[PDB]
Amino acid sequence: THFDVIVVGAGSMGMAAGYQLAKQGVKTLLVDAFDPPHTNGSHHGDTRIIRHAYGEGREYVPLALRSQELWYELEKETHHKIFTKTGVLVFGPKGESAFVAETMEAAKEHSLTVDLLEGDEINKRWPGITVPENYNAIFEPNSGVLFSENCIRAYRELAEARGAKVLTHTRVEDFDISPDSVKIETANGSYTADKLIVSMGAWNSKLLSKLNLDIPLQPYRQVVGFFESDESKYSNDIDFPGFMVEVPNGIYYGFPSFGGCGLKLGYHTFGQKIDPDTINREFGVYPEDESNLRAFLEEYMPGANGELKRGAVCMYTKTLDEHFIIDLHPEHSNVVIAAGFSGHGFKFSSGVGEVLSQLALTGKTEHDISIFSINRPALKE
Ligand SMILES: *Cc1cc2c(cc1C)nc1c(=O)[nH]c(=O)nc-1n2C[C@H](O)[C@H](O)[C@H](O)COP(=O)(O)OP(=O)(O)OC[C@H]1O[C@@H](n2cnc3c(N)ncnc32)[C@H](O)[C@@H]1O
Ligand SMILES: O=C(O)[C@@H]1CSCN1
Ligand SMILES: O=C(O)[C@@H]1CSCN1
Ligand SMILES: [Cl-]
Repeated sequence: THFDVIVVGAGSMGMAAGYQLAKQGVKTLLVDAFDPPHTNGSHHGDTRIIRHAYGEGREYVPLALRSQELWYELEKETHHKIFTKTGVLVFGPKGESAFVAETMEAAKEHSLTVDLLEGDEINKRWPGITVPENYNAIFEPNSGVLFSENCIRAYRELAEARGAKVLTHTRVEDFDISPDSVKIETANGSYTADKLIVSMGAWNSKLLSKLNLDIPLQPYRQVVGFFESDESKYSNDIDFPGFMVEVPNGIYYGFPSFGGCGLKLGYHTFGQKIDPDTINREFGVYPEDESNLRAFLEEYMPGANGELKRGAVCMYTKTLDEHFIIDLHPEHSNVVIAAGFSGHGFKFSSGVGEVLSQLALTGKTEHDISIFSINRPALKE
């Protein structure tokens, strides 16, 4: 079969693209090194935050809101759980967080529904949080938590029912791009199509050279821990929120306990530089894994600092400016690139799937994706 479209990397972005293409009757092949969802890429550890008011930049808000609507649509189409509306709390020291400030500006610019709180008002509203009196906060009630492995599994099952094919456990090794066709090479055979979408996550850093691209991309080792917590404070059932917060030593994020799983925490602004083929995927092999998490919990969420119940090891892929790459290949209009999601892409994957399908089919998108241009100056050293 010569396909209409081949997607290389059927993860967060690729599987969403495959769903969008299959739903329009486009003959699609997706090829993945593993069998998504899996624990070797960037999409595991159960849960992902979706925010609308966006501290990385107000220009992301439209894509977040579209993505949110697409997640509700997915919820209605599958039996897997997709989204729970935890709300998202953002806080930091007053006057000392650009992230908090931009979150607040984004909410104002897009007339988002948020609550503003400070100091003891935070600790009063959410028993279990203990911030200093000089902290301030913005709480977004209508954002929340995605079950990311379920998202990918649902998109996969829906796409496959519509005739998409998923070739699993198959690494793409090389590419051959012509003006009117694309070709991939694998140990399980070679495949051709009219259009290519490249969405290989951390492996984009190693394999985009085979498309003659030289773009700084650094994979990072990013751990999360689940901790035994006071369920009377930290459970989703008592409205404990998702959160993403700035403190003097960086940004931390986390999740309420769901069904007694424990509060989940990660440290966002620090991780080890790694190669995705040699990363150590065991939690706790570095002392920082657990210690950086307990340093936050004992200070700010002291009843969520019990026994470590579970750990996970996942990867970010950062650009120099920490903005995504979503664009056509500059020399090949039949090749679409999705890369560099810099630790904050999952929430957009529904919307990005739609963009990637538009770019593959038409060479354009209705979305404004200027900030993710592959030709922008700030990508380069
Ligand atoms: C690691 C992580 C990320 C993260 C997060 C916490 C952690 C610990 N918290 C987030 C959050 O709360 N909210 C959010 O919006 N994002 C958050 N992130 C980031 C997010 O998870 C990532 O930005 C996103 O998952 C990136 O998706 P992408 O589609 O780029 O990556 P992937 O899901 O890993 O999929 C890539 C696939 O490609 C396959 N692959 C790799 N090499 C090949 C070859 N050669 N051939 C074929 N397939 C290939 C991989 O197997 C994978 O399935
Ligand atoms: O380490 C980093 O964040 C950057 C991302 S691309 C090259 N180095
Ligand atoms: O993108 C987000 O919302 C989360 C919080 S920092 C890690 N990812
Ligand atoms: Cl990432």
